[PDB]
Amino acid sequence: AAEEYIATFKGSEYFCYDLSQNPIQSSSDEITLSFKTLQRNGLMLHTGKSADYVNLALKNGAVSLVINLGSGAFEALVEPVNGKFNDNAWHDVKVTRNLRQVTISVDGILTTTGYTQEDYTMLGSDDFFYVGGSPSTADLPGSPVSNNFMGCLKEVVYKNNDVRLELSRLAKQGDPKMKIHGVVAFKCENVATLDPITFETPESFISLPKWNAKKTGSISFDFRTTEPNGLILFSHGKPRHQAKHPQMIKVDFFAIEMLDGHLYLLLDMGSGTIKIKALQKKVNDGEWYHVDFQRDGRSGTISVNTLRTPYTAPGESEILDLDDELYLGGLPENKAGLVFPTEVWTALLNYGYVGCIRDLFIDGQSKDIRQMAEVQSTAGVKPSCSRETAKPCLSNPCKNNGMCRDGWNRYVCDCSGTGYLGRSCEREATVLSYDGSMFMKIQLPVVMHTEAEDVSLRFRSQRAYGILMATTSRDSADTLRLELDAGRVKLTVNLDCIKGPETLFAGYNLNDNEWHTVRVVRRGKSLKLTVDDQQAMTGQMAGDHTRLEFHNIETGIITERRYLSSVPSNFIGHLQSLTFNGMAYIDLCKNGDIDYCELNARFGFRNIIADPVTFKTKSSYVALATLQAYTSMHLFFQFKTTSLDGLILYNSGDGNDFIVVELVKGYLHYVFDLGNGANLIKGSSNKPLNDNQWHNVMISRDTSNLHTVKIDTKITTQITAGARNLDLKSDLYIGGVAKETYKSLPKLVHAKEGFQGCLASVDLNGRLPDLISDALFCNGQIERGCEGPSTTCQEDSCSNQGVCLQQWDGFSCDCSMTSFSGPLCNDPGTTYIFSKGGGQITYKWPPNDRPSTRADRLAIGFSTVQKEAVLVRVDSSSGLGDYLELHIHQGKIGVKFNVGTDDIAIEESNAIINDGKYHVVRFTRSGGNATLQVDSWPVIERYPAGRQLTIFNSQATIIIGGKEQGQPFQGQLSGLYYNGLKVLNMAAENDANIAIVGNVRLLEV
Ligand SMILES: *[C@@H]1O[C@H](CO)[C@@H](O[C@@H]2O[C@H](CO)[C@@H](O[C@@H]3O[C@H](CO)[C@@H](O)[C@H](O)[C@@H]3O)[C@H](O)[C@H]2NC(C)=O)[C@H](O)[C@H]1NC(C)=O
Ligand SMILES: *[C@@H]1O[C@H](CO)[C@@H](O)[C@H](O)[C@H]1O
Repeated sequence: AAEEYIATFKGSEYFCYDLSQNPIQSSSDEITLSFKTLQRNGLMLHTGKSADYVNLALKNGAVSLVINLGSGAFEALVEPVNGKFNDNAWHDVKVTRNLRQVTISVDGILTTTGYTQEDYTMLGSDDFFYVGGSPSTADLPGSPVSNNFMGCLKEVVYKNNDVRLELSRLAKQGDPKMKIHGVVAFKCENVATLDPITFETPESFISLPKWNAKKTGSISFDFRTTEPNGLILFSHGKPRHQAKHPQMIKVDFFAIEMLDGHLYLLLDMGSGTIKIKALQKKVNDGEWYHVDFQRDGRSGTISVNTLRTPYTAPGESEILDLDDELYLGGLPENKAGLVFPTEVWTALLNYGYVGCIRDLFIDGQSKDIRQMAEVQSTAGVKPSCSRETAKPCLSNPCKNNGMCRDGWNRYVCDCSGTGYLGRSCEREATVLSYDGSMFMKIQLPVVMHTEAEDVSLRFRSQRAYGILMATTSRDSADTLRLELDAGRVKLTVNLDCIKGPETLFAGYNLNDNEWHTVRVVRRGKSLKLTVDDQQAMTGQMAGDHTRLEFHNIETGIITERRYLSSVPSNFIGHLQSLTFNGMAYIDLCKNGDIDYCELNARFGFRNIIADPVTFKTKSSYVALATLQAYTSMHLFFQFKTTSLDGLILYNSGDGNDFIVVELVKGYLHYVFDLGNGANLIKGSSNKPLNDNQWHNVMISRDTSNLHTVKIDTKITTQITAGARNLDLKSDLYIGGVAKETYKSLPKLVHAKEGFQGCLASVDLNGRLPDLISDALFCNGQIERGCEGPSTTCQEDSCSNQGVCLQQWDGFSCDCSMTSFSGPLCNDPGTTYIFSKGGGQITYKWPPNDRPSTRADRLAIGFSTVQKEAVLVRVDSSSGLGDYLELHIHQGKIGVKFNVGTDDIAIEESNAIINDGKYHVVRFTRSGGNATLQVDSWPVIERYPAGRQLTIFNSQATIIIGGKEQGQPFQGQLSGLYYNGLKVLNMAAENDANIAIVGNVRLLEV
């Protein structure tokens, strides 16, 4: 009721006066108020729908006036001249309008004047008068800010010649026409400033509370960074099924990210996405930028520093139905139920934001974001903004040549191309060996789909061909491959149809067996490829589709290739620091940080020798299919030999065309004619090479006709005449040729006898031939490996009556029935000591795994002084009766069993075994029949007469020790085998289904 009429606004409160009874009708009016505030942005007052309205606000520290009397708006802007309006002092505004002529005045001095357009002269408002705030702004015309006020307002008046509306007073005192949303004190209270926060690490985020606006709403905030990439705000909907070419999880979402400098609003309301670049200029200069995003249904505006951009979502979709958390500064990892959509490139590239943020408003209301950061207890956030003293890279904090780069308050290091990893490149990175028959496949947990990727890795090979990395999909031909092709690195992106694959090449002579570093960056249609620190190669894919489906990431071999009928060759070499969208897969695999890893490659560097093969005679050779000619040639192989003369390779063509590799007086000769005549390049070594060590040999002829012979570490290069390289004709001979052929080989070839020794790692212009299997013909004997012939079975190969079996790589010993473990059944096998008092081990088959067999077999080792004891006992289920039992009775071993007819017993009467020394017993059953053997006595075998049941139904438990049967065993037992189960071992490995009970201890040796 009192002298002067003041009110305090805090961003959630506003007045709202109903003009509908008494419309404003003004051909001349006057507006007056004093404000007090610290905020760059806030709505003081507004009135009007339609094209008739007055809107007065503080907009980036200045006073912003828009009037429109119906035929065009007037727009004024008063700036402070020596100070700031948001200095938390009072400031007087006065608007005076006389027909079309507007005049505004801050503090009596600061003033401008102007006119509204065409010839309309009256303001007409039958709706609401809003003071201090609004329900929103995207529905309130000519409104530059969306933010509610945060300060004090007094003596707010609107008058004209007729009515006088003292809106400030009416508020305090109350009026049927007046309404106040929220709780407001009617003096001037101080409005707390909203402290800024910094996002120090990418991964630091915050959960903001749910954005409620379905149709219409806003967000405003300020940011500051030199970081070119970072996801700022993101929220999404709830899975609505069916992207009708790949089968993804579709969802409603919106996002604000930074990519490569520029800032983007993304939005998708049901009918597809729209990516809108929110300002043409890069905005990572480290200056505070204000963003105001408001929307009214399917359209809306985004603004950066008073510069607006209209946007429309495609479709007929008016509602953006967000549901759960609203994210700020980055996203949470391994959070169940979160979908990273493909269009938000940052999300899936793991580019969290780093940099300052402040003054967050949602739907007009201000939000204390420092406050949330203390309640959530979020790591990686600090409560300030400090554009720091000195770039951090000065300290040179990045070890082993890692490229430093200055970010917002942190050094950032790129340690690809250094063999290390980790923030500052201190953790040395795992290496992987492949011998052409090895792979390493990362089957991801869930089907990815990406529009952008970073993919980097290091390689090293003597081969000029082979797959480095490739993404594969169980459902299509889609891939992103790097491979070596003719000494070059070849990126290939291919996306299934429904005009073909897009390729990009980089670098040369890279099969030098020094490391190289490949770097791929894709961003939709844009491809970019850099080898080592050469010049980046770019390419722009044609074709409108850009989305890549992939279930797994492969190296070494491309295993997943249903739809391809042909594939790059397997890899021979070493990889390091494979990194895919932030993920260091090799390193994560070795350390066991991920389940979904599958490989038969090996960790750590090793001089590779790929599929060695022995040519036992000189006259031993094999014929392969013709060398594929044609443009350029890259031959590689290695060899071991005691002999100083022999022909290793031969293939001829039309006329005098041929190519040959031979060993002559221990030195390696390359010899050929490609239409100019016969030529000879000698391989460079000092010593003869028949030194029984392994040597590397690489012959090549590029399309510039430059021939290279390498031997171990030393190149020799030479030029040759420019003759169109031509098809070869004959079979390709390796290790020799036919006997009569030596009499008429090209003069200038020396050899009169074939190669004898080993050959390994044969690469024939991209082809890794199995020399034995892929052979078209063989002569003499060619055998696998380079270690002499493999061991074969003899009488005394295995021990303790173990069965010697022949395998491809030598013999083995089946120890099952022998009681002993180890390669030769000479090692002891797992033993349990049964001590005084009695005890018992018990296996219980899970209820639905109970085996019913037709033929059984069981073997055990033991020692005891007892005359009466039960040892092993297999019982069937309750109410079934079928069983099997091994026992000592009157000092002699015995076995008793039953499958559903009468009981059946075999005994060994001869061998006394209650003698304290080690014995072994073997039993077998087929139906009624059985056999029983002890140590090396002759087998006892029984056959009961007449009809006999034959299945041992529903085996339920296995009991060792006899205790239950009231005849406990004292002594030792080892090496129990029953129907494939090495039970005592399973006991010793704490098997889930074994309960040990009583005085039984394991003997650990
Ligand atoms: C338990 O052992 C008895 C006797 O060892 C098994 O019966 C016998 O099985 C053999 C081979 O299956 C029979 O040999 C015969 O040889 C001729 C000539 O090639 C062939 O044409 C016949 O058809 C037959 O296979 C033999 O007749 C048979 N003797 C009998 C039934 O008295 C019995 O199968 C074994 N039980 C189990 C469950 O393994
Ligand atoms: C280089 O600069 C950074 C400060 O961000 C510091 O962490 C290091 O100690 C210095 O090597």
